Amino acid sequence: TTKKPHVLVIPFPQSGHMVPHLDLTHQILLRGATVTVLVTPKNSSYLDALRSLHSPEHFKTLILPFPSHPCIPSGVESLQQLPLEAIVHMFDALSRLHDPLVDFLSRQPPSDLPDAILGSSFLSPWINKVADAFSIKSISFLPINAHSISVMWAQEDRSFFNDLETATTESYGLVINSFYDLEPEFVETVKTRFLNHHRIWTVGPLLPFKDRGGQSSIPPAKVSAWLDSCPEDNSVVYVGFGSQIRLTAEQTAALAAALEKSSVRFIWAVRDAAKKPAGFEERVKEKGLVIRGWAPQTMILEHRAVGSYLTHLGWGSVLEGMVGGVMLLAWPMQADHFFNTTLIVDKLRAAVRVGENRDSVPDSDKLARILAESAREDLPERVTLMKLREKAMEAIKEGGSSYKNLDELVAEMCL
Ligand SMILES: C[C@@H]1O[C@H](OP(=O)(O)OP(=O)(O)OC[C@H]2O[C@@H](n3ccc(=O)[nH]c3=O)[C@H](O)[C@@H]2O)[C@H](O)[C@H](O)[C@H]1O
Repeated sequence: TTKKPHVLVIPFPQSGHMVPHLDLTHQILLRGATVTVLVTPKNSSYLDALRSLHSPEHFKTLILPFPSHPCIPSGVESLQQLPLEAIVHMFDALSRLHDPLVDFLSRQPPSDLPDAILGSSFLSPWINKVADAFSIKSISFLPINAHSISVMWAQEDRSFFNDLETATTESYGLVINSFYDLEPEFVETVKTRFLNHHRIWTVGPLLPFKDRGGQSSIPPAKVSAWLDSCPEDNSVVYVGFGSQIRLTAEQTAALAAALEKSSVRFIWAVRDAAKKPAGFEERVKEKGLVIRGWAPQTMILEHRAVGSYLTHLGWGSVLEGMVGGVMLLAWPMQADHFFNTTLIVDKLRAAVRVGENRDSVPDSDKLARILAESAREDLPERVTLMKLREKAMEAIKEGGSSYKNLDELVAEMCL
C-alpha cells in the first residue's frame, strides 16, 4: 500500500496559530493521514467542526488540563483573551504539558506511537525534547511567513523568543502558511541559514474547511442579508484588527469619524479585553453594522460587495483578505505586522498604508478619503494584490507549490 502517517498535532492556543494549524490538520487528514490533536479542556471546542468531518479512527483527541500558572487568570487557556505581551507566561504554563505527554506516550502501545509531531514552533523547545525521546520527527508550524522569520531569527537580542526560535531550527522541518512565489528570496533564506536540516514547506494559503475559530457574535445570517442588500458590488469596507488588538478610545473616535465622513457602507468588528463604544453612532450611521465580539471575518471578506479591508496586516488576515479579492488598508501595530508592511506595502505595492504605529491617531479627514477611494478596482495597489491572489490561488490548486508541498510533507512524515 502507500503508507500514511500518524501525526500528533499540537497547536498553540491563539487564533492566529490555532486556526490555520487545524486547516493544516484537515489538509494532511485529506491526504489519508491520522491525527491526534492535543488541547487543554477549554480548547476542545475548536475541534468540533473538524471532528464532524473525519472518522474517530482517523481523528483522535488528547486532552490534558491546562497547567495552572500564577500570572494567567483562572480558567483561561487561550492567549487571544489576553494581552499579546502576556504570551510569556503562556509559554511557561504550556511547557509543563511536557510531563503529561511523556506519560501518555510511554504508556501508549509501541505500535500507536506517532510518526511525527506537527506542533507549534512556539512550543518547539519542549516538543522537540519529547520528540527526541521517542525518535519522532518534530516538524514545526508557524502562521507567519518566511519574510518575518528571516527578520526575526536574525535578531541579535531575540529576546524571549530565542529558545523557541533556536529550537525551531533544531527541528526536522518547518511548515509555514505562505507560498514560495510570494517571497522566494526569503523561503530560501530561511531554508539555508536558519534550518539545520534545511527542510521547509510552504502550504498556504491554508483556506478553511466547510465557522472559523470559533463562533461569531452577531448571527452570520443577519450579517449575510445586510450584504446581499447593499447596492454596489465592491463598496463595503470591513474594519477589523483580528483577535489580538483592542484600540484606545482616542483612535476609535478618529476611526469612527472617517467612516461617518467617508459616505461608504461598512462593517466594524470590535473586540474584548481580559485581565484578572464610539459615542452614539451605531444608529447614527446606516449603513451600518457594528459587530461587537467576534465576527464572520471570512464570510465577510469573500462576500461580493466588500472591496476594502482595514486591518493590522496580520498574516492570516493578509491571506484572508487576498483570497477575498479585497483591497488591503494596512495599519501595523505589533507582532509580525511591520514585517508584513515591509513586504506587502513597501516591496510588492499591494496595500495602502493608512496608519503608522500602535499609538497612532489619524487625520480624520485624510483617512476618510483613503477609505472612500479604497474600494475602486482601478488602484494599482488593488490590482497588484489581485495578481497575487492569482499566484496564491493557483499555488494551492493541484500541481501548485503548496499542493505539492503538503503532499511531499505528509510523505516525509512517514520516513
Ligand atoms: C501574524 C500573527 O498575528 C497574530 O494576531 P492575529 O490573531 O490577528 O493573526 P491573524 O493572522 O490576523 O488571523 C487570526 C484569525 O482570527 C480571525 N477572526 C478574528 C476576529 C474575528 O471577529 N473573526 C475572525 O474570524 C481571522 O479571520 C483570523 O483567523 C498573532 O499576533 C500571532 O502571534 C502572529 O504571528
